[PDB]
Amino acid sequence: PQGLPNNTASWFTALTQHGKEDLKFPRGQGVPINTNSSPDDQIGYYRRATRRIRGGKMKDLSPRWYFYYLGTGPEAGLPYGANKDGIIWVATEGALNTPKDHIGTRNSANNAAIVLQLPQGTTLPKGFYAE
Repeated sequence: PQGLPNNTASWFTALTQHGKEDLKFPRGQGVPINTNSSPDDQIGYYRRATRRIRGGKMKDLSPRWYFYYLGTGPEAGLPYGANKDGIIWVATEGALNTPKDHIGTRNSANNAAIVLQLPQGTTLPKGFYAE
């Protein structure tokens, strides 16, 4: 079996925002589970992406937050903690403040995104689901 391609460069599926609350995590939480990574790699950001369709004006759909490792993706040039709307920062204890060159971005045409999982007990804002 093969699913439809996800043309985003994030290595993980998005966290869909079903309510009015933006995505945010308490300090030390939010980094997606990746068994092929070390404690040093557990740092990055989520970026809000929005699909837009016409209805007759151009309305938007439920916002989706995609995780990118530190120093990679659409905000590769932003240092950790940099303020920008739609960008929220996450880091597990013990992570290094260095760009994750070795992990990088996903090639959407040949690699499937990993289902975003978070450790049990992770606090999520209202309208978000770990599923």
